[PDB]
Amino acid sequence: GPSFPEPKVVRSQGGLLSLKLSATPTPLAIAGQRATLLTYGGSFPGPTLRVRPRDTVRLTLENRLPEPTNLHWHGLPISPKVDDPFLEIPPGESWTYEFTVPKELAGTFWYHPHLHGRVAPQLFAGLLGALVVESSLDAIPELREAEEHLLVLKDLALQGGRPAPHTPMDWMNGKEGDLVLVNGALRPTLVAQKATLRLRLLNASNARYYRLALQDHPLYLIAADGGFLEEPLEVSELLLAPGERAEVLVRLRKEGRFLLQALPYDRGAMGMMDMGGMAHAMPQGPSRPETLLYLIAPKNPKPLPLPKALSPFPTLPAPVVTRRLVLTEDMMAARFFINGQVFDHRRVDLKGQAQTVEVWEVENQGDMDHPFHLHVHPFQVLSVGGRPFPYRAWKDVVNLKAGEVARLLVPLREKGRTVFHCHIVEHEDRGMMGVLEVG
Amino acid sequence: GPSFPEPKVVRSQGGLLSLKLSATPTPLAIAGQRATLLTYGGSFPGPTLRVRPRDTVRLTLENRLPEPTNLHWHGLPISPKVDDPFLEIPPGESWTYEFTVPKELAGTFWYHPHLHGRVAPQLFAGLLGALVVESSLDAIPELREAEEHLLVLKDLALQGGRPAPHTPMDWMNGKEGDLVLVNGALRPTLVAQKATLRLRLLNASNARYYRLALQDHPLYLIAADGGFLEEPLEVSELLLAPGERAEVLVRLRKEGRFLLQALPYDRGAMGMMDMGGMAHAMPQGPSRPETLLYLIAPKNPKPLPLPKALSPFPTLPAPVVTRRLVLTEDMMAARFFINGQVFDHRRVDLKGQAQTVEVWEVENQGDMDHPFHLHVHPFQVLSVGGRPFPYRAWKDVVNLKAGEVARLLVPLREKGRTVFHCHIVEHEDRGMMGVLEVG
Ligand SMILES: [Cu+2]
Ligand SMILES: [Cu+2]
Ligand SMILES: [Cu+2]
Ligand SMILES: [Cu+2]
Ligand SMILES: [Cu+2]
Ligand SMILES: [Cu+2]
Ligand SMILES: [O-]
Ligand SMILES: [O-]
Repeated sequence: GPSFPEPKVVRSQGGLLSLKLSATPTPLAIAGQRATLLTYGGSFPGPTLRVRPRDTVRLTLENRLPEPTNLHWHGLPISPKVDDPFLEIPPGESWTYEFTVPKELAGTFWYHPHLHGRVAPQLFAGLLGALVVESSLDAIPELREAEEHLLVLKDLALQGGRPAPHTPMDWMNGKEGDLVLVNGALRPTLVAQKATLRLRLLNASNARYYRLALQDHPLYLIAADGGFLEEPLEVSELLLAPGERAEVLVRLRKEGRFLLQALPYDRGAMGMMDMGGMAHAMPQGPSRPETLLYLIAPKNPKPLPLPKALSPFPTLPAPVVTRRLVLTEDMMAARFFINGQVFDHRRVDLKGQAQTVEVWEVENQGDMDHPFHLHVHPFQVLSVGGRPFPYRAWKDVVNLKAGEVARLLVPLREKGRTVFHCHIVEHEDRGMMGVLEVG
Repeated sequence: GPSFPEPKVVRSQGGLLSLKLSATPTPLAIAGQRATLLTYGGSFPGPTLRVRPRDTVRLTLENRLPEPTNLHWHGLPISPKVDDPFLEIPPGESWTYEFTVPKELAGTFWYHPHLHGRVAPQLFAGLLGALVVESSLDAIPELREAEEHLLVLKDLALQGGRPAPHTPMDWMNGKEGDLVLVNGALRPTLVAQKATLRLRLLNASNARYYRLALQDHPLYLIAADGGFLEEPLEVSELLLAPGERAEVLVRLRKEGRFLLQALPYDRGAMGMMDMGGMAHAMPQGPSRPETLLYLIAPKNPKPLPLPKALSPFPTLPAPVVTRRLVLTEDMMAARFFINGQVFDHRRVDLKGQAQTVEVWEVENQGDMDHPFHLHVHPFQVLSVGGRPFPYRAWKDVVNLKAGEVARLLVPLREKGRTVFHCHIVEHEDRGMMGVLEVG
């Protein structure tokens, strides 16, 4: 096949993407070994769904797992009566998700399980896939002529030909695996045919962070989780926390082989040590560096000029309320809290008004990084750690290091009950989630 | 007695004001006639209570009326568990109100009934009195040396030696009376002994407005409902809506007699006419001019200089929420609404957080003036009708003409359930009231 493996794409046809996917234990070849994973559509990752604004999506999910499951349409500003985080599809049963893709939308999104208490093992086992919303912006020459690829960043650990089970330490830290894969492949080679690459990036890992850097090259950020920036932003590196997406342009500068690496990053994961009276928690420190893929540039690369503009960011109405949400930890209990409470599906934590704008101040009072995710209502990150964000774009996950406060501008869109939670999914399963009702 | 009648004063003693008042039908002489009014302490108005910050008030109210009653400590930022708008004292029963006067407080306040559905007739019949909080500011020479008087502005109508009953039109408009009185007196004469007067003004009428003007003189506003301004403000006239208070300095310019008048003012009261197929509502138009009192200046008046400063207004924290409250009317039904609803003592309308600041936008979509009152939590009026307020001071009633929006900065103080309502008390009785819970 193609030197660079990417998930098979399923495209809408005549404005309709109608598809049946099964969630199923699936024997497959992975990183040179045979393993049984849990997959959508018989593959890992699941198929990439490619749609345009105003398309209808009709996705029937058949549950062939021995436990209940559901789907979260991560990042899609649709109704929480469709993207329903409380729905359970029992084993053997099916459910059809039907929605219209919003008109003002573009970027890389994804789908995965969201059944409280069971997300971490289901996602770790291989249940996830991408969804791309194509834009009229993709037709401008500076993007149209680029070579485009999707990179699904997901790690895995295998034991006895199956996903490794969660340990107690895994529930505390979030589980990371030794197999650090791209599109389910181990350090694939991307032999570029064009000098400009457009890469859609997705961190679909449970807990692993990717401090991305391409040898000898900057990256040009053109989209965040939920939409384009207003103009390209040059960066030396790009951190992708669990659940985040980004799109970058790469402008290959000369012939040769360039490594795309996940550089060392300390997210505050913890170990245990005993030093003669100890038996106490100790930092794991930074991750070991990982090579994600080998990028081979073509001969005499002459990259395209960058687009001078992308999409203007909407002018939002003045906000009508300010919220404060404080994240804390009980590491040894592996319990995680928002404003001193654990999730309760029956309890409403915030009540807001549709079509108003709110300011959310999310403060991390723990020692671990926590990537904070809000369903249904994409937000504009104003600042984090007291540093203004260097661009305007829609996001739906924001990483907070220990001590940091993020200030978000949150326009409330669809009415209904939905959730916000840490996207280290073990933390969500262990209580770090709350309920927002919009009316 | 003294040419100028004022209510008898009861002062705290050794930091305690302990007093038993009875609410009772009382035969008395009023405006040259005998009448039976409902009074506190056997007088109309009731006694003026004079206290200082940190004083303890222990007021036992004995109800000798044939119906239930209670007290509202209008303007006092104390606990709604003391100033309890839901409490009922049955006929024959007593209740003791006990509270400490807040440290940062000064001005003219008042007490009157607040039993929903019965306020208008009880207040109209004579149940009200003033409460003055003395300040260390009263010791500055420019105030200490002034001649001070309280003016309780209250009108009345008599029928068969008793307060005139409410008609249906009265419930729609709010009841006004033909006897326009000051301290229960008909056009008293104030023979000034000093060239500078300090006048504490209280509008204790059900619905009548007083567009105040002193012939040939400006007034110098030094306090609003709930506290001093930052510096004196010269005005040509001063409108006092029902429930409002103000304190002014008068600087008598030459010898002679000067009328203090209530100038014509159109608050949007309505009548009914039939012109050959009519039978429809028609504006009453402006009130007829009234003389309130005769002010006689002394010989060769040489007024004191004005104080250069009064009290600095507190710097408030940034607000955390913006509220919108819309007032509407059904005149022919005499029903009055806030955000489309009538009062329900069981329903909580707004929930706020103690020690935060809110912005309240109150919009009058009716045709009548409505004076909006909030219990427990004094506010800073930022603007009304899109015009910035010309001073900073604590208020607790704000008048809105037809169409006007008032923008208020509302620091939430004591926790508990309290109310906000129109202070045309007929309108409150007929539904124009809502519930705020602070936690
Ligand atoms: Cu997600
Ligand atoms: Cu977390
Ligand atoms: Cu979620
Ligand atoms: Cu009042
Ligand atoms: Cu009113
Ligand atoms: Cu009241
Ligand atoms: O999620
Ligand atoms: O009141």
